[PDB]
Amino acid sequence: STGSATTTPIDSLDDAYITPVQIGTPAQTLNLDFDTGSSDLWVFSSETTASEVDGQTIYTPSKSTTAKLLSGATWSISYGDGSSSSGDVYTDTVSVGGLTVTGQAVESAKKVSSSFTEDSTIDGLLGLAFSTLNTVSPTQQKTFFDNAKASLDSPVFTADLGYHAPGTYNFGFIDTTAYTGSITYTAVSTKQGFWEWTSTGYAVGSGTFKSTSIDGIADTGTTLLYLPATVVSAYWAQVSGAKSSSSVGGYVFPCSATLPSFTFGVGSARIVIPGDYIDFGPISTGSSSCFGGIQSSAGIGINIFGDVALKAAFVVFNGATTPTLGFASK
Repeated sequence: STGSATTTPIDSLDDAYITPVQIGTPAQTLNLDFDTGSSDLWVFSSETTASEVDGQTIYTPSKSTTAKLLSGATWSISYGDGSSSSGDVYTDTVSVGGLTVTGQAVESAKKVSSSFTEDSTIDGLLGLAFSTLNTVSPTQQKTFFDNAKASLDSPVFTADLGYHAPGTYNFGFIDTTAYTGSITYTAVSTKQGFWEWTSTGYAVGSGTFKSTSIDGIADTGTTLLYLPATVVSAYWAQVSGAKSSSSVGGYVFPCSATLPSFTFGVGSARIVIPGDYIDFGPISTGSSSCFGGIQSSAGIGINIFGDVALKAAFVVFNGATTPTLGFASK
């Protein structure tokens, strides 16, 4: 089998992407944030504290003839941005772009933190990291991809995120019309539960390529590109007036700037992030100070190849017995 679904930016900055997901019978369609950096499929629901729901579409398990309470199971997750959610668990039928999994754990939120409430466009998350990170207790549950894998034509999914435009998540096949040149594959460590890999270096604008190993995670659920402070300083030093602002919480730059591109290495191959992808707009409405899309990972504890990086590529998440990651230009 295969599936193919369009993923759409939630706003004009590409802060996140939502993908429609069918849950239950009859289908209840929710727009979920596909997150290769976590491993829980959780949704706003009829069980969510009413004051914490503000415009989201909710899953109502009592209206699904295929929903079953997973007795005794609870979940609770905290994300890198300090947000969190928790609740109980149902199993139900879940379909993405025509690909159907029966008995998928659907984690129903009883509580969500303010950042989730405040974002009306995201109805929950669909985790696509390794199932070892799944938070369901006392019986850990599998991701949608893990459950679908054996049925797929090939044990892969691909992320093709757009810049200020829709893109595509495919399951079970590689669309050879969706990228240019060849796909370069690179080794993955699953030891931390992430799609963790090592970039071979970087360049800033038209500058020379610096060969250096940068361990990090491919994370569709993180907006920005988080890299070591040395790398980030080298980038922003090429933008007149750019500075790190402790008050704002990262590098800012004059909105009048033209940003240089940023290149990262995948083996001997190179992915170029155009300068415009690195502009996240005014820090506050009407400001002439703009927020940068490349930020320091210092104090995160890990480098994160988030959407800024991934949307410059066609990315293969190869879930074969030994997982790997592939990157192509597009």
